Amino acid sequence: DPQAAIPVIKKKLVGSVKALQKQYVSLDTVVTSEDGDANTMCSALEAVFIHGLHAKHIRAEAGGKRKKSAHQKPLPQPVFWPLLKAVTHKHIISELEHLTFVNTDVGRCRAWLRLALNDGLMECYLKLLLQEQARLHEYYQPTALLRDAEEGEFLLSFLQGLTSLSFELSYKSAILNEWTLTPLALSGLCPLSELD
Amino acid sequence: KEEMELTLVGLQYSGKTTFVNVIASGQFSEDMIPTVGFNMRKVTKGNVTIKIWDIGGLPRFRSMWERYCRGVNAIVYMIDAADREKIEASRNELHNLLDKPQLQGIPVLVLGNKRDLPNALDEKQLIEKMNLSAIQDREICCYSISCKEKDNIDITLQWLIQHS
Ligand SMILES: Nc1nc2c(ncn2[C@@H]2O[C@H](COP(=O)(O)OP(=O)(O)OP(=O)(O)O)[C@@H](O)[C@H]2O)c(=O)[nH]1
Ligand SMILES: [Mg+2]
Repeated sequence: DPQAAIPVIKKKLVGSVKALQKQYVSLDTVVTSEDGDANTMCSALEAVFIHGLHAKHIRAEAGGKRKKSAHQKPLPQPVFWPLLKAVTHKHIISELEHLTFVNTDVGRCRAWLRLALNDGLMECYLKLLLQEQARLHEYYQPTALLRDAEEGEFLLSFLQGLTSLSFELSYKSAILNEWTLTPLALSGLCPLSELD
Repeated sequence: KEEMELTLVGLQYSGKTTFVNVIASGQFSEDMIPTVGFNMRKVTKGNVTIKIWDIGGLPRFRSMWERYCRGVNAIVYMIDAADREKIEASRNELHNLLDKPQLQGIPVLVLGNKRDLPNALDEKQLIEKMNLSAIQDREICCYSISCKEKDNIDITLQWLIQHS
């Protein structure tokens, strides 16, 4: 139960990257955010960071005066921005904090992830996050994917494979300011049931 | 800042002309003929007058879209939220449209119309299925609406008026 989502996350991670490797076998071509498998990959990587967060890190709202008259789809809004800042160079933090259209901590987390993929740095960041275990304790319950020693070894090995692709994902879209369903369902925070 | 222009684009049958008629007159109608070329109406809302260019969405009119989007205050991209078969084409035409340099920076409001239909996709499902997060060069937003039963027409208008 507290870890039921972990196999689901791992399958989507592996499956989406294998899909990307087979499609980008021209291999002189960049993966963009117009590619559905790249976005599925991003959703699975977001689910890694969402899984097992303490409830205090799940917001009812993302921020901004964005009208809630629509969005009759209310979704929880996980946020972990200071965890990411702790392992990031000030010049990346500064660029992320000054994005014209990204203006919520939700958006900054999701922008950070796509920027890290473009830079080829996801394994680098995870090694640091896994080295700063005390800070992880402040965001994650003991059953969380990121606090599971074995699954951490799986994830590092999976992330190493990402440098076989060249990413140019969009990390600056206003769309990043609020979550959608797929990362939340994959993480177990919302039911897989709700996907359709 | 009290006059503005919008262009409505998107695939045939998505509800663009219906949306214009509902904004201008409140008339919904179940029977419609596809728009040949373009349509236009001028509406006033408060102290804002809005000229709305309603372009045909059938394949042979889609080359018109880039031209009629040049210089406008905002672009409305209409989707039939209940027609999953058309999603691939609708997404392809959207990203193709927003690739054109002359349209750089123009705000875009994606509308998932026909929310009144059973198992219509909602705005968050459309955000994902349309790969909207690729669009990073402009203000961009996605609402679920229904021209038939008037859901979210209010805020749709309020969002567009913000760019007068
Ligand atoms: N159920 C439902 N049907 C709608 C809604 N809005 C429009 N329609 C129907 O969708 C059909 C197409 O409407 P149009 O407004 O002609 O679509 P269009 O986008 O203008 O099509 P083109 O002119 O070919 O680009 C019509 O039968 C409308 O009655 C809605 O909100 N709910
Ligand atoms: Mg029409």
